[PDB]
Amino acid sequence: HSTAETTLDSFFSRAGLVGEIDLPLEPNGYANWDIDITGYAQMRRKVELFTYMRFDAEFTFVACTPTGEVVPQLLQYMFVPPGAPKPDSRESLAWQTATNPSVFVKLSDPPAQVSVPFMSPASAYQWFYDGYPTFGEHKQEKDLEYGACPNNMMGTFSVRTVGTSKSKYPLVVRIYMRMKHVRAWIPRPMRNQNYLFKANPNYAGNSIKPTGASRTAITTL
Amino acid sequence: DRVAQLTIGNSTITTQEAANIIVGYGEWPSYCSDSDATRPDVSVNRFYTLDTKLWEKSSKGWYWKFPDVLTETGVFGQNAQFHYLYRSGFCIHVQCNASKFHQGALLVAVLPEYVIGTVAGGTGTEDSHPPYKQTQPGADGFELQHPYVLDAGIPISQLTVCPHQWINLRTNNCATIIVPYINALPFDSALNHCNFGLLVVPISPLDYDQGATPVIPITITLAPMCSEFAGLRQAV
Amino acid sequence: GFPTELKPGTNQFLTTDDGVSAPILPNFHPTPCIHIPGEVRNLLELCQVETILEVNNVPTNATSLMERLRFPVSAQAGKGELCAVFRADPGRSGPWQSTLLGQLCGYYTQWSGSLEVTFMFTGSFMATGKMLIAYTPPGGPLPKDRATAMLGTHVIWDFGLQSSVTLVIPWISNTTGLVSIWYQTNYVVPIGAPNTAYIIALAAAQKNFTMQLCKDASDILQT
Amino acid sequence: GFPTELKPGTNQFLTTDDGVSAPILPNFHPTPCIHIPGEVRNLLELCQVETILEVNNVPTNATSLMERLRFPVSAQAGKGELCAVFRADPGRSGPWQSTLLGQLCGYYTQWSGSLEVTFMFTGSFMATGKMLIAYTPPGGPLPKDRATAMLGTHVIWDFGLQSSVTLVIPWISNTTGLVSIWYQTNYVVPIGAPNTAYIIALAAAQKNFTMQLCKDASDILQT
Amino acid sequence: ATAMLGTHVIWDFGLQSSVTLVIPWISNTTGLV
Repeated sequence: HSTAETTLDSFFSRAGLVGEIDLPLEPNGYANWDIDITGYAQMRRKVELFTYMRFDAEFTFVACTPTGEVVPQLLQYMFVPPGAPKPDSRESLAWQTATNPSVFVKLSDPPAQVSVPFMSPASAYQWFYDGYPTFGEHKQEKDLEYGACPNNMMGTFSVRTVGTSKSKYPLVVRIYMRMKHVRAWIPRPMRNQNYLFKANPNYAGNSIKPTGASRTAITTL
Repeated sequence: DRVAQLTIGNSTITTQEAANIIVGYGEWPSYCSDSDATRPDVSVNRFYTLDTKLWEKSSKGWYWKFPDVLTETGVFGQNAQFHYLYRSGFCIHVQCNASKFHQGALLVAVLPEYVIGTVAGGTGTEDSHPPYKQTQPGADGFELQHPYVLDAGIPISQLTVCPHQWINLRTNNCATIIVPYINALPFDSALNHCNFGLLVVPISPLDYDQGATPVIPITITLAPMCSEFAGLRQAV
Repeated sequence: GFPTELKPGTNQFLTTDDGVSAPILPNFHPTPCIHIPGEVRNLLELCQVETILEVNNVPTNATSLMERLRFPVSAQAGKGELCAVFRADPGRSGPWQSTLLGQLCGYYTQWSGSLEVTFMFTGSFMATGKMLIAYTPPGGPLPKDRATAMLGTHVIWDFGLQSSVTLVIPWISNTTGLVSIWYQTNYVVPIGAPNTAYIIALAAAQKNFTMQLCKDASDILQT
Repeated sequence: GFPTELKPGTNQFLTTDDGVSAPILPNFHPTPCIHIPGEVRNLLELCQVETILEVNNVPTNATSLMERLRFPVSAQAGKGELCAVFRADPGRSGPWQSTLLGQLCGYYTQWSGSLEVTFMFTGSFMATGKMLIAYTPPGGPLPKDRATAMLGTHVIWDFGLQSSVTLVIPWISNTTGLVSIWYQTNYVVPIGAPNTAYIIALAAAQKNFTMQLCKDASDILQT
Repeated sequence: ATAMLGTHVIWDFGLQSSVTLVIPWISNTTGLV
């Protein structure tokens, strides 16, 4: 008898590849990674199994060249909390603001990892908010502020190379994320049809397909 | 099993308790006594009896969305526009009446946070979002288009994981569900955050031989429980 | 100056380690855990739930797609003929793939446990008749006729008396068992009753059901 | 030979960890902690302080800048017409930005709590009159007329008897609430009293006020 | 929908056949059923 494998903290607490940031030689010299628990293109399905969830999460950063080659560069990883401004450009005050935490690592150093607490004003995340956010906007043309609850925004990640003078080495930063202390709530039935958009559960009505495989008749094998 | 005489406030239903009686989430609706981080009893707790939607042989289903269903209808509907904060539970009681010579099971089930989605198409467009008249249908409700995916890529095959009650005219012709307050916040605007959406989906289609009234109604009767409001706005 | 020598495996990054790492904001107090109904702590709590078992398999094309949850049961052709049969393993693809169970097992590998299969009849109050449900263990194939099926573990099912019959699948672990449904009797239709009625099948796992190994399945996601 | 393995994340420099590091001067005893009056240990003790609420917003040019702290109250035109209104969210920009509350909130993000708004009258001792102060919750707009304003939560405020009236704002958390002041009555000015009088509004946070997330606002600094 | 709001009785046939409505008070439009 062993039922730990069927626990949530055993069902999510695995570091997945979430963010892939390109820092070439010859895009603009910085990057901003809006945190989205997707990217790891299956956790999406694994998450909408529930409606209300809550978790703390640890991020880990593996950085290298496209070669995999290791170079002595000194990076700056910066967490930009919700509401706080994102870096407008390479030398905006957003790197120095210090409210937004920063991580300074070399690549000769082992992968930098950091923990991030649960950051919603609400008691839990929602994967479904059937209705419109506080408060209701009128004036027509609009039909875009739906099923989107900005209370679930976890903030953003930004990287440098660093400035001021440009790097010499093309770099890629592999971003890994793992959940902890998970607590979900009211359970949803799992998706059956292909996704189309993020932050919206539309589907292809022209091409509806059965949930599972099918046979020719019931009486045959 | 014969007789039925139930009355509250002003409204009056006539049901019974001879088969399956009550399904709750496992938790009766209640109040709250914290720092938040009016309780009407002599008007709200009355059976709002909705409009009986018909059911043809070739129907696909219907679904209402709480609390939109009543927000523009009833004394309750009134003190929802004027107040801004909302919290309640519900005593949904779905009752269909038909002969013994009919057949066709129904699935009364409540799906909390029913975010819907329509088909992309029409003209060659790729992206679109559902109008207000499909997310907040009101008392009349809304005939869904694609049952199998609940207009949300959500298989009905697994819907029973959520609170549900079967209506099989062979055995039972009545349904009663009790729904508690379900939210990430202890209070929300009743107007722009419709919580759970009730839906009635037919699996075994209604059938009959020749000449037998092909249309049996579905009387949906519901009543709020442990309703709660706070601050209020001005009147017209 | 507490002396240490670095045991091999240093600097390594493991995607599964249950390590605790430095926090971005030590001075940050999250929104307190409020109580919300329907908290789930383990997936087994879902496997115990009556879910629909897609037995009928015909997507022709999508209008009739909803006929996947139902059986056909009529007077015709008549007695004794096989009504419907299906596999007895959730992991397999997949008339079971309708259930939450089948899908959840799709996120795992190894199974073990008993299964409940609940059938509900959806015909008139007047129509009667009896049908035979027989379970067949892994070894041995579909028994050719009811007479042979009766000998095995089986359930004689009536309509007129009861409408809900629960079949208990005793045990499964790693052909993988078979369940056959038989017209024991005719299909009686008084006078105005429809000659053909439909059946919904519900399935669920027993309380002793377990999974063991995490694994991820197949979904798609475009731009 | 104590076995250790470097859990990943070593050598990193994080701008927020509360780790303890080596001291420059180990043999040094700093100047001892003497007692100084008015010690502050938490910023909330500042948010509980009544500060001046800039409601009037007219910088014409810097000379009239002091007219931001005051209300206009005169005899004409008279009853029922709107005197003054303002928002009910410190974070928003920003008649509240005068308050200590308003600026501190510029150094944070999330708010929660009730607020006190105290009005002070500055007219003659003989002059009287009454005015209606009504709070309007987020949803719903500026009440059209006093008649509509009375129906909501409101305070009938007289002059002749008392000069300080306190308004209790029930709740704020993240339209955004409204506070409306109305000429319920005319303004009586005996004989030598000025036809026009002015009001000071004082604001502060209630004891249940809390912030949650640090953030920095806009300042500049030259050579 | 508007009629429901007033004092009303949902009456079924199949279960019960006799339902009594009580007119509260009358004394000297003049009430309606």
